[PDB]
Amino acid sequence: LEVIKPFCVILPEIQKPERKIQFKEKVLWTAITLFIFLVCCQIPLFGIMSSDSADPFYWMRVILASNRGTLMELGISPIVTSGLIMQLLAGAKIIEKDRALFNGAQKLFGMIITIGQSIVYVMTGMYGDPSEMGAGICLLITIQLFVAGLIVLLLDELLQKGYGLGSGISLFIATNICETIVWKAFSPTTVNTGRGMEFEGAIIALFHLLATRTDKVRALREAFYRQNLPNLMNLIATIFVFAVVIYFQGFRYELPIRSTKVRGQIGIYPIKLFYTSNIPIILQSALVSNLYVISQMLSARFSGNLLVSLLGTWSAYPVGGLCYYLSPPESFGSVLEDPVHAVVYIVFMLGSCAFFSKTWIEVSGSSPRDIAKQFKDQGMVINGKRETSIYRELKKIIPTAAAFGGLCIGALSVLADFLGAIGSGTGILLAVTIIYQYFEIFVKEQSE
Amino acid sequence: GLKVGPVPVLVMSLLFIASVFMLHIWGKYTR
Amino acid sequence: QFVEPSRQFVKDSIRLVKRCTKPDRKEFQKIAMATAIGFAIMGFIGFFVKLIHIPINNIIV
Ligand SMILES: COc1cc(F)cc(N2[C@H](C)CN(S(=O)(=O)N3CCCN(CC4CCCCC4)CCCN(S(=O)(=O)c4ccc(N(C)C)cc4)C[C@H](C)C3)C[C@H]2C)c1
Repeated sequence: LEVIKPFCVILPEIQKPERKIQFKEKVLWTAITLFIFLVCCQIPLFGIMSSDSADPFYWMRVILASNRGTLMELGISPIVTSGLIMQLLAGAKIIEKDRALFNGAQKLFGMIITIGQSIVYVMTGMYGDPSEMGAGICLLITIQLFVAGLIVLLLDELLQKGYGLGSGISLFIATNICETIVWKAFSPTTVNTGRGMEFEGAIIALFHLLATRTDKVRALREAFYRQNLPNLMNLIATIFVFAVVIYFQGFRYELPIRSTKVRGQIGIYPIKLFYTSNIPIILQSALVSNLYVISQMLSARFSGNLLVSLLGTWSAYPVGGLCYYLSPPESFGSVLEDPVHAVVYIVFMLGSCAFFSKTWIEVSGSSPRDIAKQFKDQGMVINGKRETSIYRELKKIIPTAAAFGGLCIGALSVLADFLGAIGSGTGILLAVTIIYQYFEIFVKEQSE
Repeated sequence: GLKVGPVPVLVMSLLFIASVFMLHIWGKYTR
Repeated sequence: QFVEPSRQFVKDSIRLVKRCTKPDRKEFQKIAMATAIGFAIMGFIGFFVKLIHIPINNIIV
């Protein structure tokens, strides 16, 4: 933090607000950040030759809030990679007013990683052959992506220092899923075919079919059971899964804490069933995603090998290897032919969410020991129980809560995948569990 | 060092978008 | 080695669920309304922004 310190000051920074920002200006800044994110997501890059190749990173476009061929190609990568590299350096003991140096080096490294990513994204050939594009065009694309990542970091700091609600990672990820669901519901796009003109949006197609078709019953049947375009049984399943996740996320083990330092403040410490709120979903989706992009790049080179044929066998959906057993089955209908694949997938999704949750409670400092230390340091004690028994009463709840909120969230993802709900299961879980965070922020600011 | 506010961040975010549009328009009417 | 730990985990989870504060009708309605409002805001703002930029991207690109 001293050798690189010269380079850790030049980058811009956000001033902490002098006074507490009201819940009106915070929502205003959140809306401005969201609007900037969306507009940059819809603006194509300059220098692209042909965005006709299959997307190398199609699988991570959801978790990373990315949009191919646009300014927001990396999405929330500048935010995620900076934090990840900071934690990796801290854990490896390479790195230790020091907060300013840490928060400057974080942004300085999250832009070097952003540049490296903007170089890896171009040599993949998704924008065309770099030799044909030329050094000038490649450099211009890299500069555009660098400025976009800088804007991403600035907007995230704007949201986090107090000017807005929540964080960039949650807001952008939830936005790209809510927008996807709303687009698959109201798409003006019309995929023509031999049958005729039909809209790609389920509701718009329902209206078009009820208007232009004489056989109204066969129009309702079609608009409800289309197998080529989003139908209404996939939008009703989305609402049902939303309702189920909403019900199950409201579970909480209300602990009656009672302070002993300043006597008088009795309170409730809620231990939610979803203890790690969608962190198991982010971790599982990130694992599989970054593994499909690897088994997909290693299925072109080194083709026909053994390690490649076991890691994944692509067609682009997997048909064998490890990738096949991690991919959701094509609804419950495609389970009859392959039962072992469905069993392995349902087992993997639960046993990975549970493992990730029970590991994250120890890694993120939310384990029963850490909560007991917080209780001891704040004077909090459980009302009915004793003061030295707080650790036991927390160890009898928090580990089980984390494990079962991993199983529950994995099962909800599996159910959403099996119901054909729009937005996937990861997306519907990442949308609901992030809208609930903003709902909690809303109630907190409105009660304070 | 440099400590910008939310308003400069919004201005820079809008100017980058505008510059991208100007590049695209210049390319379209130059090609 | 497998039956006993799984049974203990199942019992612990069942007790935790039977001791959690499950939402009632009013809380479920409030959370559903808030989630619907947030989803509408984000999704429809993104939908309108995407609609605006389809002709624009068709012209410029
Ligand atoms: C077809 O081309 C190919 C082929 C191939 F054989 C491999 C690849 N590589 C490339 C490197 C490009 N990259 S990358 O730059 O896109 N990158 C992933 C990088 C991997 N490590 C480690 C990183 C780098 C090391 C130093 C800090 C971190 C995963 C890091 C985190 N991830 S995450 O798990 O997805 C994730 C996690 C959490 C969240 N939250 C919402 C909180 C979101 C996402 C994000 C990175 C920013 C993305 C792809 C990779 C496949 C690309």
